Amino acid sequence: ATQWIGVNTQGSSLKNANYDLRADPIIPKADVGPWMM
Amino acid sequence: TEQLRVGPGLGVGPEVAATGGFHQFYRQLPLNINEYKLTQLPGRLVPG
Amino acid sequence: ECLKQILPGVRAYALYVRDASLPFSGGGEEAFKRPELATLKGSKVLSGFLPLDR
Amino acid sequence: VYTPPGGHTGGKFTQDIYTTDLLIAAKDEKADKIPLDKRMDGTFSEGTFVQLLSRGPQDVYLTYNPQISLFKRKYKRYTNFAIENFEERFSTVVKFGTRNICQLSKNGDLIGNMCFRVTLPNLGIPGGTWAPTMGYNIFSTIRMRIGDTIVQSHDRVWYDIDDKMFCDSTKIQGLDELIKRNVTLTTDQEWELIIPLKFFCCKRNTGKQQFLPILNMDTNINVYLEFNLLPLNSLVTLPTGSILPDIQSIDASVWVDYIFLDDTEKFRFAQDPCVYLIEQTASMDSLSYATTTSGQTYNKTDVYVDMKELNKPVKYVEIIAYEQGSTSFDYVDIIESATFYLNSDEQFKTRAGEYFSLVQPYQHFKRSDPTSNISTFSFALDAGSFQPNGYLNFAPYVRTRFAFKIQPQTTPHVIRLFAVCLNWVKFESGLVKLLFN
Amino acid sequence: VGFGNKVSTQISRNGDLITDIVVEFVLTKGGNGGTTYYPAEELLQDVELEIGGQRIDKHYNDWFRTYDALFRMNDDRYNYRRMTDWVNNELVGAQKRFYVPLIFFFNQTPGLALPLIALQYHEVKLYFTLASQVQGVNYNGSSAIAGAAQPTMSVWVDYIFLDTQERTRFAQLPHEYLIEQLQFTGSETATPSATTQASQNIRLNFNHPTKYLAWNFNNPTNYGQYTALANIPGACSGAGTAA
Amino acid sequence: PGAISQLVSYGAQDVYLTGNPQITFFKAVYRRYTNFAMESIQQTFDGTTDFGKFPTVTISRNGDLAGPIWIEVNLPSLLGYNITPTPAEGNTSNIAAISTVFKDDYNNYWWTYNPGTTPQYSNLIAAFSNVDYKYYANAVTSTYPPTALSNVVYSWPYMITGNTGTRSTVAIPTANLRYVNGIGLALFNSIELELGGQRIDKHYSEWWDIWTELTETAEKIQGYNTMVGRYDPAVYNAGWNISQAQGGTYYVPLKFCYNRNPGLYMPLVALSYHQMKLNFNINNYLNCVKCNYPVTALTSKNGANPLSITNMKLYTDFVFLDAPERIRMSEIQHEYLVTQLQWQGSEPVTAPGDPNGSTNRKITLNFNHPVRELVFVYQAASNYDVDAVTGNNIFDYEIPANPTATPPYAGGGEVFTEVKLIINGSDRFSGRPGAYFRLVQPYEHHVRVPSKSVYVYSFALEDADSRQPNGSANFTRYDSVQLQLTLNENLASGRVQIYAPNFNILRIAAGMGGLA
Amino acid sequence: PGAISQLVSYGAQDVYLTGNPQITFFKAVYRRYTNFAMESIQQTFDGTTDFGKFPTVTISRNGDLAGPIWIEVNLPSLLGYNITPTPAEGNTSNIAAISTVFKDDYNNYWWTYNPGTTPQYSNLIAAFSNVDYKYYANAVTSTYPPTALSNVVYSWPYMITGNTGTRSTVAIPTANLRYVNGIGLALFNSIELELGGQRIDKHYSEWWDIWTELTETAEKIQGYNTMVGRYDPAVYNAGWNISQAQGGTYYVPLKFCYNRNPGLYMPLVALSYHQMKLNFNINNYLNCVKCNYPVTALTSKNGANPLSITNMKLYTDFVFLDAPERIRMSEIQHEYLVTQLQWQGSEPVTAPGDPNGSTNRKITLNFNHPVRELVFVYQAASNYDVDAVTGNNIFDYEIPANPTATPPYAGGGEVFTEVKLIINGSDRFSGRPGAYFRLVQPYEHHVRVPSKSVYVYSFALEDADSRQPNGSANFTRYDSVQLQLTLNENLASGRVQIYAPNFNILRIAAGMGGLAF
Repeated sequence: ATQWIGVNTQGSSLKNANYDLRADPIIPKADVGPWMM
Repeated sequence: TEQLRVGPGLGVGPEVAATGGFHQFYRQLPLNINEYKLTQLPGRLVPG
Repeated sequence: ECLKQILPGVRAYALYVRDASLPFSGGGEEAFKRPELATLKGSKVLSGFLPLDR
Repeated sequence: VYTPPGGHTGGKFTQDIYTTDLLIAAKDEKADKIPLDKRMDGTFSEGTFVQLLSRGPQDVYLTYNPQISLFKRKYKRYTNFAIENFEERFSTVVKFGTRNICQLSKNGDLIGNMCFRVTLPNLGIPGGTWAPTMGYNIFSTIRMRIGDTIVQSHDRVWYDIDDKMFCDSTKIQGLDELIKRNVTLTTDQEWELIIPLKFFCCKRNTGKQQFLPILNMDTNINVYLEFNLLPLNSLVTLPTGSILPDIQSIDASVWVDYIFLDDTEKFRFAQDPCVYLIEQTASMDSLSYATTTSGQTYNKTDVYVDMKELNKPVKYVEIIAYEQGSTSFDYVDIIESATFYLNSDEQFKTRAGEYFSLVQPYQHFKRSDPTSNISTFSFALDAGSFQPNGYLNFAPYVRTRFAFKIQPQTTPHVIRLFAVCLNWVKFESGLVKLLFN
Repeated sequence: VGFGNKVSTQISRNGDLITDIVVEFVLTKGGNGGTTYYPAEELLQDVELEIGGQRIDKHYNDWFRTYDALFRMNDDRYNYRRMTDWVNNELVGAQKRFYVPLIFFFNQTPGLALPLIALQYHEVKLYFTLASQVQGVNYNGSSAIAGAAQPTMSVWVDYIFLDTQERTRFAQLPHEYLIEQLQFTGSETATPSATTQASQNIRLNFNHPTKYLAWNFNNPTNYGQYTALANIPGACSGAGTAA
Repeated sequence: PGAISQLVSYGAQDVYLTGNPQITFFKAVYRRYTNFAMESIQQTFDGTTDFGKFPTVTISRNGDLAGPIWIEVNLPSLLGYNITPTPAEGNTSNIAAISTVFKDDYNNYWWTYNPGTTPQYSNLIAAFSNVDYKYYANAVTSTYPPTALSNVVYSWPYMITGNTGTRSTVAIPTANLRYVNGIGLALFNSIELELGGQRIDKHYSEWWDIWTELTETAEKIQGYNTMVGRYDPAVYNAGWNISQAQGGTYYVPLKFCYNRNPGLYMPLVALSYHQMKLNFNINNYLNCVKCNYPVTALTSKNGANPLSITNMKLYTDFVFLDAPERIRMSEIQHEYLVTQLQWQGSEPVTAPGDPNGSTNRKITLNFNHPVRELVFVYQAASNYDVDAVTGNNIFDYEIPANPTATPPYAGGGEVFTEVKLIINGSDRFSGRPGAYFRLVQPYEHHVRVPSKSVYVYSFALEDADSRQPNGSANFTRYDSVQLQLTLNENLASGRVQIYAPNFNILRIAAGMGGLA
Repeated sequence: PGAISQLVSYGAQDVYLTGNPQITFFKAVYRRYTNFAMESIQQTFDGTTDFGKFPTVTISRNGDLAGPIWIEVNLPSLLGYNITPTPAEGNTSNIAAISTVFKDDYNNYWWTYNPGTTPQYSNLIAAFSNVDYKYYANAVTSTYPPTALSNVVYSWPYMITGNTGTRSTVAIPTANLRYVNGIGLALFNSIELELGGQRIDKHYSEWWDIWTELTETAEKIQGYNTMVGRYDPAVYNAGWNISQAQGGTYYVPLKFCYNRNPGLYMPLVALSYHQMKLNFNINNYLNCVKCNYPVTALTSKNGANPLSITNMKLYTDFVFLDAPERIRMSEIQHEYLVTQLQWQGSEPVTAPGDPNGSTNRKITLNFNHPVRELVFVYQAASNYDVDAVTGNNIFDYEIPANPTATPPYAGGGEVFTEVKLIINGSDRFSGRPGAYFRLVQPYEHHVRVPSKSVYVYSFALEDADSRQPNGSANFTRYDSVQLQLTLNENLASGRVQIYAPNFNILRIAAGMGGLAF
């Protein structure tokens, strides 16, 4: 699994580093693209 | 071979030799570009 | 993603042990094949003479 | 009022027993037969509407039963790779006048393009100048040795011909700066030369890819580059009374671009056999003069080059002439006409030298003679394409030559013909061998 | 960092919500009292803000000046002046740390705090353009000030740390923030020279519900000069005397 | 004999080249396309279109796919504009159209000819050559028709001063007022492309010139140059006029992946809710002119016009597709392969005596998608400044003259001597000299090698965009990237620009568009 | 570290580039082809091959396909020919091969040198530089050899008048006589290509010039100008003579689709009943030359030869196929997608100062087959005339230097100010300035920008035939088409030559070929 070390949520530069010293709960994601709802 | 000396006409198939004389009839209008920006605002009354 | 690594990995390993075990590929004349000339400068040797049959 | 020609309904072509294929399928399978003349969108010049809907029977070959669009383009996904640049070192001190051998370190999974780098030490002679094109003038011979066998060999003249014949125009000015061609280099300054090596590698040669599968060369089977450099006495011109300071060591290295592959191909190239189509060269010259037993020398009115040592399928040949004594660049046209024989049979009607110089090259690149006097003859529709477009196989022939008709000369010129031929190199079971010799 | 250059920041995600942003400059002035006029925000030529590469707004130094002129009052505008200029008749050589608060949609009140917790795909990035022509620091009018030093710049962001309940809600629930934008392009005046009242009709190009329109007539040479110069005290250099 | 003999002979190698044939070279093959037609249709502007403005243009859905876009710019001729400081020589004056005290006979201009006078016709103002068609100052006259001609009037609206001696005095300006060679590119500092409000790409004045010098084809550069300028420095810095100091129509292409690749023409037929816009950043009129005098007013003689642009009209080349293509485009979701441009700036000093720096510099590279290449250019003189005198020649990627050192050094090339790219703290490759990046990399990868020193490095096997991926480096997985520059010792105090064209995917669905 | 960090962390976005790979860039491949060989075979002409003649060539069925064809033309050097009215100074007189009064010692020409004379050698005629290899007139003498060399003699056959005094008169003729720059193209007014008497295509000298400028690449056009004698006006109009006024062998290509596209090579093996024939139209004797005097005829100094063409040969490159393909070529019918030219001539007054014109001019077009592009060529000047004085320079589609107006106007360019095409009475596109069609259109679509006033307009998307169509306008169904040209006001009257390359289908079967409409 060498290609998977340092991976972000999608191809963006998030400064991955966990700046928030805490839990970071999960954001629900409905796969609705052009117009969210 | 057979030479197909095809002529004037518009919107027709390859089997058609010609349909037009000097001015082919059919044409279509555009859809009026950027129309969505234009709203035709209705009027209102002033109480008066 | 796992099978994409495992499948060529297995193929790669099987070929590895094939070569890691014996010298070269085990191929003989197939591997140790010198180039062919295949020109006709001397395909017909002009035997110097033809003796008579006796 | 009379019935218009063809009828009140526009006249039509009949469907007979001679009409076939597209002239019928185009009408029955016409994809746009269904819309009620509403095919086009709005906002247009009327003439564009007319063009878009004015197809005839002659168009059944172009716009009926479409196969592709010009705009629904697809790209192919490719195996992940990355390129790292490594600098290879010579095993010993690099010197002029000897063969400097560089061993490759097998750093990556494939070898791509290669470039040789050298500086010219500042000899310190204010009146001294170097050779016209040090980028090539120093390289007597360059060979790539792959195990025990040689894949290709090139020398000073071929390299310059290649550039003057297959270097596309937008690159020449930059290349001239790169190899310090058409410039004067003085001996007061230390100059940095960077010289591309036109191997069977990917680019620089109108080629495509042809990567070296370095991983599958086993153990003590490695890649060596043989750089045969001329001695300085032939390279640097000094004024009378100036003594050559000499060079005891040269700062030189080889730049090799190594490609690392995704694991899938990484092992395949290391393990599985691969065969590559390669281009090999040969050099056959003929003197413009002949000598006899008493040692007398006479000029030849008619001089021919015997291509008897060449036994390979040839794509094209390249012809130059130059002064016997001035073994340097800048070629001369001394040929009035030339013709080609196979086993004493004419191959084509004798053509003037201007044909070979100005016309024949149309097939390929650099059909011009601004300063060049390089002429060619092809056996293929194009020379540059990787694809083996065509060739003449010399293997079964016993008496091949180009006969060049010249005016009597006062300068002992030599006419030198190069051939570029196809071969194959196989990388299998740790060994590298050619298919044909 | 430097005069005329462009730098950017990416707001780190150490919290749940962010609200104010304060840009700091440390400047040294090249002239005596009265030479400068809002150098901290002349310098901050503009700030663009985007989320995930999506432009949200952009503010310009002239907007900062126009906004201040319109919307900040008697106590807060003097304090603003204290943060952006020298107000105590300071002399050449004075060095001061300046604070230029930004005026984006989320930083004038907590009610519109920007939810970084809910942006695991997008970064919030700010582009800062620094002016090359800063009155009293690099130039006096059009004349360069020899020896002028580069600024020291830093950008501070105020982060909000929420409890476990609200942190979960902001991360899990969708949000619709009702935000403000600025719309701006440059244009020319038609000021008459003599014996006439010229006029112009300039086409507006705006496209969202608009709270207000505002404008000024600027001398491009002198930042914030929206009126004519005159030999009236405070209305031109040397006003009231022979100079 | 001839070819017939060649066909009869047989070699073993033939079994690998002509045995069991797969293709032939003498049987023409082709594919079929849905009928389409092209039309170049004018777009409108929202906002003012002149120097220093930021107009926006919305590209309307005139066709199904929006292809190439050209901007038509009609600039005035500056040979008639004054420079108020008037350092010398009285600016400019029209000779032929005004000042009717001057008489024109045989195209020769004379002062107040009196028809009743003696054979001494008059004082000569300018002579005209009926074979060269040029005007000459201070021609030799021993007779009415001038004889020997010299001092060519390279600038026709010259100055005349009167009431000095017995006759007025005429002289040719010595200050050549002209447009920056690359005027069609210099005018626009940048153009942004957005769809639905999301920025897709952005070009800069410098990039167009860099891309032209880097990826242009032979025998079109003279055409391209004519359309936007770019007079080669060898003649531009020779002081030419008339051809370099005139207005007229310039044609600026927008070289986006969506403009020069049919497969990426913007599918507006499938974008009913999102329009795309071009956001312009245009220069101030007190720019793009490399004048001999400081330039301050640069304003017309005839009234007071501040060198306004006369016209600006852009055209989008639309394709109109037939019914089956338009139906599939609106119903089927698409993912298009697109290129974005990003760049980074830095400002070295290259040790000017004083302890302000050294020749060892690093630039942090904050790029965000797979990158094709890194392109490095160096702008240092007054050619990054706003001054006209030795300034504003932004397309000047070389070392300036600076004879203010014991050696009166000037120019020389080799802006950078060695560079190495550092990825996450480690070298990606071993260091190579500037010559490698200036000449070898474009010799291998690109269609041309640049004249102006431009340093490139590619992550591709070969590349000029080429309408297909061929290798990239994904900078989203590089947490810290720095490019280390080893600089020369005779550089000025200016800026370095680094450009990085990169990949993304444009998703089209349900009338809306946007990037991943 | 290294490229491994790049290789390994290819990242999420790159999945679209490297996921589920479809091709490899690292495996060189080629396809096996059909054995063939090429032979260059000379064809002969039927009819006199000289000025004003119309010879034909029948291409003999030597091979299976007829490939590229080149015309090899042998022209005399014309400086050996006199201008019959003798405008001035005896245009030419050979001074080396004839007239034994000329003496030659150290390559220096002297008048009647007497070996028994004094140190004053004789009267110098021409000095020779042993380093430059040039002759010089009026050199300074004193020692036996001349000491200072100037007044370079470019045309060797100068004009001499003898026995009038103590020295003969030596003058360099003030008459720079030369072939027009474009002799390679100008010699041939037109050429027809037909199968079985039925014409397929016809090319003109104007098209070959335009097409080469429009569709040729660097380092081929430079050779094109050398073998197809042409010169850039930048040097031709500088007064060059001996460097250009030469005869010898010229090589003119015939750039037909049947000659340029290997796949469209004429399959003569499949055409047993129709022979391919070329019909030539060679220019006239008093044409294709330029001079600074009114030339009415050019004749040899030796004899009365009226500057005839020395020879002319046609070389065709034939393709010979192996048996498998040769059999298929005969037995299987073929349908080729080919191109042909169409044109119409028109000679409007063209907005002259003269009151017989207007700047709003329309030209009605008469094209039918699906057109790939329109090309407009402008010929309105004294260079449209057959005169030798400024005339015959037909390949110069610019505004002439005609100072016959209040301003002494010359050159300038921008022949047309706006161009619009109208189909069926309605615009095909909004009108654009002329520069759009001189610079933008050819830059975007074509291989080369002529950078000479050439106007083009494409109906195809980014091609130059490109061996595959990329769009066309079908004129066969158009009711009427007009080209609207907004003219400049500094134009002379003359021709507007409009070409419209188009597509058609060539059907070959049962040994017969023909064009299908």
